[PDB]
Amino acid sequence: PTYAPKAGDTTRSWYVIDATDVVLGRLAVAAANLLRGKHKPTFAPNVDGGDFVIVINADKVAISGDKLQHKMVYRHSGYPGGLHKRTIGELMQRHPDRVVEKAILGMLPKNRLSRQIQRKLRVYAGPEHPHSAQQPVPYELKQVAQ
Amino acid sequence: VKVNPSVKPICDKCRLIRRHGRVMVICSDPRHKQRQG
Amino acid sequence: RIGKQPIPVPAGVDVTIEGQSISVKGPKGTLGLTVAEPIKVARNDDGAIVVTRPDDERRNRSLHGLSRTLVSNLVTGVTQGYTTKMEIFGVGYRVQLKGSNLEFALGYSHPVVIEAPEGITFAVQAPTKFTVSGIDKQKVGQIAANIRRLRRPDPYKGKGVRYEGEQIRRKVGK
Amino acid sequence: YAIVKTGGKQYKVAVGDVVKVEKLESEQGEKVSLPVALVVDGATVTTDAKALAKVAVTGEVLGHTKGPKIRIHKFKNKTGYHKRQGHRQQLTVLKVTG
Amino acid sequence: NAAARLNDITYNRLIQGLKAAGVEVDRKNLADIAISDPAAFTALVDVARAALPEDVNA
Amino acid sequence: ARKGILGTKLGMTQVFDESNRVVPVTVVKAGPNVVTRIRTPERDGYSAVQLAYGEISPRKVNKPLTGQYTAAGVNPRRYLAELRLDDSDAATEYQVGQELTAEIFADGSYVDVTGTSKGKGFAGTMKRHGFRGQGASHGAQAVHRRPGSIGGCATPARVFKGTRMAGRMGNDRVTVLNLLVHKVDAENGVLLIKGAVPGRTGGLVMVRSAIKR
RNA sequence: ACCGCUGAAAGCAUCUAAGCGGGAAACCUUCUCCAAGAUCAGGUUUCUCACCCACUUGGUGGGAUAAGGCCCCCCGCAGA
RNA sequence: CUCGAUGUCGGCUCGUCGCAUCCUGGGGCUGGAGCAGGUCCCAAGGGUUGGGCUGUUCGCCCAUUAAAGCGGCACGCGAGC
Repeated sequence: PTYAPKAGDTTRSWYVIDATDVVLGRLAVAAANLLRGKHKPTFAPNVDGGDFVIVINADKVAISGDKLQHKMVYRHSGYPGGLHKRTIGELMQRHPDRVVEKAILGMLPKNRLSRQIQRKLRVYAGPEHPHSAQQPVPYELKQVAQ
Repeated sequence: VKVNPSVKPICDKCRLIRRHGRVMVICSDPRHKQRQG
Repeated sequence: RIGKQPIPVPAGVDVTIEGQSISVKGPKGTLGLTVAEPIKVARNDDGAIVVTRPDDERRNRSLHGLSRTLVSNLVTGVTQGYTTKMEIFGVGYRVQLKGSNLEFALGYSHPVVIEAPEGITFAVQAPTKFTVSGIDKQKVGQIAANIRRLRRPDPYKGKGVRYEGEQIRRKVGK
Repeated sequence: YAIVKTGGKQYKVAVGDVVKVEKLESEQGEKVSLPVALVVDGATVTTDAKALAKVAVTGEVLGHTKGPKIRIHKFKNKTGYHKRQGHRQQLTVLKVTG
Repeated sequence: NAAARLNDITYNRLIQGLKAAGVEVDRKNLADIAISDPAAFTALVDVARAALPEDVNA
Repeated sequence: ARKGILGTKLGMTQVFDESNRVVPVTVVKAGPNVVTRIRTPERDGYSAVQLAYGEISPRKVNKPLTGQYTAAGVNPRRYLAELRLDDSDAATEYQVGQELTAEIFADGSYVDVTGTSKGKGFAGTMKRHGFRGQGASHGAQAVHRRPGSIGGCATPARVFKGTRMAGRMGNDRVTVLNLLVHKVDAENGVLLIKGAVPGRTGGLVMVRSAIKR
């Protein structure tokens, strides 16, 4: 049997990802793995280990220029018509953190633990995050081996 | 422009240029100025 | 044989690579430029300019031709003037250079004060002839076509704000 | 602690730890020796296979309990087919003394 | 896989090493010594590294 | 700035204008009873102003509200509404403890007047949506005044959202725009407004200067 | 859509590859209205703040109330 | 698929969506003098009437009109007529 998931057994560290120049897919996958807590071996799909992830400088996160003007973010309102098409271009010059957060939430599983997990991801446009109360340690991305 | 989706040159002055997705032609005399699709 | 022109410069003022961007001052104002990274632009040891980049991959070539004629734009636009002569054709225009700026009128009410942007100059020679100038050839041409595209091409008589003509079309009449 | 290998499965036990292992041929009292795959002293782990064929875990078979009543009731559909059969997997309890 | 990538090796190469080295542990007990003993697991990872051939040719 | 003021409406009249026409006019007492409590665009990112208006006894209001009137330094007021100002604070246009009056609207300055309607009740789909409801004689069994249908059969096997249906209408804040003020009685309070102001007679009404000129 | 400037590759010509500009009742804005159950459940401000019992001191329940609100009652051009 | 029931046409009421646009918006060409006109491109936001004959959709007509779309949704809509 396992010994990893129990009561008060999981550890809560923090992470700051500087979305400086990185591309959106790698960034979101990395934040999602940190957020679920697969970077951790003491893992289980029932419990919520994983670290509060902060994504800073999400204003300048790289997307293909040919995608800032083509890839659209539709969001339907139930009312007939009411399909609210919107590219990530205007969506970026309005809420880049919403773009990033959308990608991350999309890479998480689809369940209630997904909600309890995504409540752990903060994302900010400028370099300046307010959650410095902790010791948010910078996690930068690194392809591994093989 | 006359838009037919099979574009050829008309005279001995049409230039089968390509311009941002649509393949248009230009003979510098807008008699046809046709364009593809 | 595109690569047989490295830029010279008469006045030789500010022509040196301040970090992959060029600028030139002198008899005219100054200008900048943001050229693509896979371009190499260097100086010449008598004071001239040179340009290349030893990659041969079919973007080297597009950037070759452009980058070269665009740095030419810069320097031979500051030293050598940039100006286009546009002749009114038809009836009814006589200029008022109000402030430094032009007010048009041909064939309708409300003479139109064409905005005086930053970094151009309006010139006139007659009621039926004027011209524009500046430092940036693209600026010059864009405003020169803003002035054209006024009373769109009509072949039946010709009311053309032209570029010293350049062969406007003609009628089929009645 | 050693990863004893028994019953086609493998178990991780140090000394003195009970294990619900397969129906070993045995009684109570008489001990029994079981091979390992990996035995560890914290920082001295044993890995080389010939160094492990020497290390033998040993423990006293005892209890010979049964597993729990695994109720099978196969039932497909309109087919109209039921097959109900159960199962008590025979087991044994084990202590570890090596 | 998580403990492996903690040791900079991927699960694939970890298994290929624990195979070529031959330590007949199985994913269950391998995960147990992963949880409780980061030390024993890192010994296992060095075992696997020492039992990888050279490259992506063979 | 968008010069606005509160006030209640006293009812309609008609007044004859300069050119010997009629002005079917609404009287709105915007009287000199509107005091302020600024809202900085820095503490809370509005740049709005807190206009008060009303006459109540201390006994009539609860402790939080009277505390806000004291911290602003004003004696309480039955209403306490707010008006956005700008992308700017400008620190001199208003003041906490200021006083307003209907006098800003300068006899011709178009206002746009906003306020809650008169509740037309739980009004069915013909007092509510203007349905040319089904016939009245030619056999129509029971469906005079009744909606009719709500969508189609099997693909929208569902009634679309926002389907015009019966429900409680009325009371919703409405803004009637561009109401040219015909006169301004700063000598007994009122402000004449050539038009039809929304709401019950004797009810809150915010008279904002227009946006359309 | 179309128009255009600068401009190559492809010593030219091109609205295009880099660049920039025009451009419509259509898109986001602007306006009118809902709206923090926006669970990401916001904000500015104001008000009240020992408050007594028993336990397993405590937490934990209880009880008492503060400010507040409700229920009763008189009503409404507010309303099933 | 539905026969141990999926109520058929037209009208009404209420819609709603598509663009293959009738009008309104921007355009290119025109064998486009001006008025216009004819054809092609983009464009769905609104708008797209009233009657006579017909159970009639289909039409024909009268008077307009900016124009008097062409379709989908069980040839939308009968626990709504």
